[PDB]
Amino acid sequence: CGYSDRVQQITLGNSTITTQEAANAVVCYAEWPEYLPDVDASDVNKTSKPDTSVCRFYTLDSKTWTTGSKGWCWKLPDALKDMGVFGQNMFFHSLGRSGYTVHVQCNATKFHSGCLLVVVIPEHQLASHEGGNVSVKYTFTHPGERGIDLSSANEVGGPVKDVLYNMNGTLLGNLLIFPHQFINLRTNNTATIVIPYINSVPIDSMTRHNNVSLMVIPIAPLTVPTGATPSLPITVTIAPMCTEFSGIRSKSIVPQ
Amino acid sequence: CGYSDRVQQITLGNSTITTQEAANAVVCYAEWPEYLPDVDASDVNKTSKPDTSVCRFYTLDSKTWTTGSKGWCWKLPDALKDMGVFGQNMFFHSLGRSGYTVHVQCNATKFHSGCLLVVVIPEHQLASHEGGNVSVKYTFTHPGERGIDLSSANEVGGPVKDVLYNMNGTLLGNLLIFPHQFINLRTNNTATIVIPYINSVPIDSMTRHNNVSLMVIPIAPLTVPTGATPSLPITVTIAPMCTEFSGIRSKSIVPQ
Amino acid sequence: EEVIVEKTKQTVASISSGPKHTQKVPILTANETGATMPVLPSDSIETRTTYMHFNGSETDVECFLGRAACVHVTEIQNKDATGIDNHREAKLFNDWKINLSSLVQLRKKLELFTYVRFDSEYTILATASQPDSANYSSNLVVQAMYVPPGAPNPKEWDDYTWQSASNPSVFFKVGDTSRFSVPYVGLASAYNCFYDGYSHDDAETQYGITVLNHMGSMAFRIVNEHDEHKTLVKIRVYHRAKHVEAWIPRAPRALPYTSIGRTNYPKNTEPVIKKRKGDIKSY
Amino acid sequence: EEVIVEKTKQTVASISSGPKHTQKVPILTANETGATMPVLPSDSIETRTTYMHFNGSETDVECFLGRAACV
Amino acid sequence: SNQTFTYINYYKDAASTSSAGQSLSMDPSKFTEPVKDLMLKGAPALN
Amino acid sequence: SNQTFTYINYYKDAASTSSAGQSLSMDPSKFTEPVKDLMLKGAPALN
Amino acid sequence: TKDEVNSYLIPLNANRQNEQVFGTNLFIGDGVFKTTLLGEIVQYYTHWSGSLRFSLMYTGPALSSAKLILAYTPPGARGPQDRREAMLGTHVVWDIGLQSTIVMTIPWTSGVQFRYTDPDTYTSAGFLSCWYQTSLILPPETTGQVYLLSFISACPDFKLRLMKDTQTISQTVALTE
RNA sequence: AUUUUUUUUUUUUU
RNA sequence: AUUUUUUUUUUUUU
Repeated sequence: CGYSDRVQQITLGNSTITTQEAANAVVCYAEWPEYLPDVDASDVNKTSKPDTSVCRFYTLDSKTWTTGSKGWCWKLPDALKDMGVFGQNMFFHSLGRSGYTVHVQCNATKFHSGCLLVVVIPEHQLASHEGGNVSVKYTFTHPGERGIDLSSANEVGGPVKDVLYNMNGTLLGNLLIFPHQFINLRTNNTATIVIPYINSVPIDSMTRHNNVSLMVIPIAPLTVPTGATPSLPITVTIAPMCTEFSGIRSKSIVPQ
Repeated sequence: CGYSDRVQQITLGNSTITTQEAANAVVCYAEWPEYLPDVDASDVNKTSKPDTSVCRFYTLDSKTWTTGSKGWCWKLPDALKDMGVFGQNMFFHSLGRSGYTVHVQCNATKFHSGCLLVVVIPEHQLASHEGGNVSVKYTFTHPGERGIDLSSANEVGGPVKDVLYNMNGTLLGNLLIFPHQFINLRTNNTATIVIPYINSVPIDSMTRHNNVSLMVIPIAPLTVPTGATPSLPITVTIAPMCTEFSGIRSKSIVPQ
Repeated sequence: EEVIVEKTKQTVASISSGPKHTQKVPILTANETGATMPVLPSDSIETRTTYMHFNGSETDVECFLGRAACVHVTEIQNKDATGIDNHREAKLFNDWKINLSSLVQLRKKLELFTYVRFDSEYTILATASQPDSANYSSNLVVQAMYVPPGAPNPKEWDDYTWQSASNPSVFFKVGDTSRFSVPYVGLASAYNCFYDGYSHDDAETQYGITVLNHMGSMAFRIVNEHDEHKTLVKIRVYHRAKHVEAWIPRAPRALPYTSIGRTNYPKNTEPVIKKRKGDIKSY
Repeated sequence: EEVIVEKTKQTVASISSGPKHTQKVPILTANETGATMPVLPSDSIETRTTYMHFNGSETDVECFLGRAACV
Repeated sequence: SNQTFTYINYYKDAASTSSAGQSLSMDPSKFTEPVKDLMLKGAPALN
Repeated sequence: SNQTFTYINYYKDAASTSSAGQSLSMDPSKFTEPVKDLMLKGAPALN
Repeated sequence: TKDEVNSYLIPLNANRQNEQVFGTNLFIGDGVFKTTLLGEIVQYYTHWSGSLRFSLMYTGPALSSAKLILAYTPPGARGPQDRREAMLGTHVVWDIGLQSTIVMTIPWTSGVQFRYTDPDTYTSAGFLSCWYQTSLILPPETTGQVYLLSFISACPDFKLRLMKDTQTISQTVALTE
């Protein structure tokens, strides 16, 4: 033996991520992602498994962690909708199912302090910022790889952006019932969460429905040492896993 | 038994072509297309086989057959470069290999006369119309699904368009050494040619190299009955077969 | 604990434990791993052998979601319909789209999970009242007709749709109850308490509300004709879940609901965490 | 379909089917014969093994005509 | 330790019956320990 | 997979009983293929 | 403007290229399917599931010829507006000859296991259309339009549950003998 | 083109 | 996450 729980390697396709100050990997509800079995299947079409071209790590854009920063939310598969062959099969097909490996980067020094809550939420239905029976419009729940900055302003047709109330009326402290992992700068620099396909249908449309949402939330505020720049980068890298596509057609057009 | 050589069905993916006045199918050099075996392989990357989404019939645009019409040429995989998931994997990958089933439609009546030569040519290198050491530019050997109308005019940087000399200096009568099939209006209305992957490399770039070219050539001129419209439509439907893609990257840009 | 089950008295609660001077520390943990270590009291103090005389049976989700709760209160009356244009607005009949998210008390118990699948048990109670002057109490019969989606909707109380050759209906007396069972009628394998999606890719379609948690609709009327007086019949529908399966435990909601199927909460709402009457070090 | 009934999971809905290049065409028919050919989706597209978890019991004419109606 | 006798179903449908009873399955580990590497108690969590 | 216990008929007449149940006979062929010569699928329908 | 025998005949024009023969949505409890024996029993039930069986019979002269392409668009995309759009879906190319019928099943392409028989946007079924693959060629000394005859039936894959009352009939007063 | 999926046992890194 | 490919024999349409 002599190995570490800290030093991990995830290889998927032609992409490889190494980490040396990891904590563990979280496997959501103790379940690895799989392909759709015949006993659960309903759609008669033979599914497409493009595995090497689509089950690979895609790196999202980086987010600046400041002291006054609130948090960021990403929707899946919406974040990976312009990313290579996966996003192309996402629009050319009417159906599709996918699991994910999410790896969130944030490295610092031993003088730094701060803690992030990386959490995956199944069916994270957002609340409108106006209340009542107001709905959230399509483009505000489908931002792409840019995600939702929760420290931004209220905008018409969009969701509420209070990080405390989790954008759905539940408090932030009870968000640990969902599959979660911390990034503590004294301990951790990465978080790995492996998501299976969680739905009440065997296979679903990947453009009108987001199965899970990924929230990176600073619980403890960022404290840089004296004279350091008051900023750290956060990077999100998501890889599809066991991805099937069914019902190929002529690329449906989504709003914007 | 009691079946026919005339009544055929080809099913590939979610696409099905029926014919009732076929002649046969031509299998090029008596060889069905296959995937790349391990003994012939050189590239170490795991290949991508998207089979259901990409190995399906794509219908090209229709061509008008007139008495003065000379013929049409199509390059593969160039003709299927904007066609769905196949054309997307063709640009997102650096390598790729594919076999094809080509089905050419031309139906008429029993009063009609005329004969087409449908021929698949491996490595159909075109001649420049100026002679000497003049080369053919990239866009004129990559027209897409529109193909090359051989009855069009000479244009600078393009190929010669004499249907007799086969655009390479060999006469049209000896073009039957290549895998060919006729469409005779008294006998035939479709032609089926199944192409394997013919190359001197195990796998090649699909954007800088066309492996085969498909020529539909009227040998006997079209004779409509008296008062009929002097025109028939010709339709080409090509399906990739046993398609692999290797070396995925960020979608190379081709000229135009 | 629930590790070891004995023969003389089963399922010990705490094992007997003594002093520790050891290099293995069960109480030092990393919650940056996203895990809860199963630390017992015997890992910190010295304990004695105690038993659980408890099974954990009332906290079963079959028991937790399986008692009758009031999901709808609607009202109809039995008055003269001659001269009335809209029978629905006059409440000669009234229909209800079946949902379990209008009483917030059942809704919070349901929305502890993402997906629930159960057979439904409905109990409908009808009570009358005559607020105006009347000589007697009418002996009234209520029809509750279960109207599936796509079925013709009633326009009047005496309309042709009430005959119900295919739609299931129940006829019961006011003051009494009608109890019937309805199976799991979701299109998918479970209902959706939450839906992060839309019906289709449209810029103006509705968020969250879906036919995945669609349970039908039932329409109410009084079969009797009109008397000299006006009598108001209040109808309360009670739902009991059974054969319950539930998935994906969620964070409990503390802010109040505002709508059906939406997760929206009111603007300028009060704080739900109780502020300390003192400082942090105060008991 | 209702042709074959399995043991591990009964009454398959669609059988697994692959590409066809054949001289027998199940989708070409004459309805001048007055008959409906039992053409399955596996005769036209490529299918996967799915099961009917369904018996066809509410469409029985005992059930169809057997509820109380106001005459 | 008596046993109840009300096991006779009167109707033909399975939706018509009474409640299913306690599962006695009781697995908290898929929420409390959803980790890839098994983590013993007493051992250091990391390295 | 329980079995219902309501198989005791209380009256003397067969018209007094409850519904008969599903036939499980299921022959569409006398409407879908009411033809004299058997017609295979895949074969040409005529000649 | 009034119901006709001609309502059952899909017109088919000669010497046309790349055009469209017909097109409809696949709400089988409404539209063209509503008065059909399939779609009159479908409206006795709330939910449907399974594969449809769509047929077309050509009734032109025996010396005529055509090639048509019958395509099914699975839900999520719009109704196809040219032949190349419908070419990317579930399609068959129909060669018209001695056998006068094509049978193109609409296979069950759905994420959810059951669709509402009443038209619903979430449980929509898709679109169906036909196009000229090559043309229609009429023999000499024959002019005019030839026709198609469209049929629908259910596969043995078909399911139908939750009986309801249909919207195809009504009355305002009771009938007398 | 008599191919497709269901899943067994062996080999390469445990 | 001890998975990936090489290929055997059986089943569904020959």
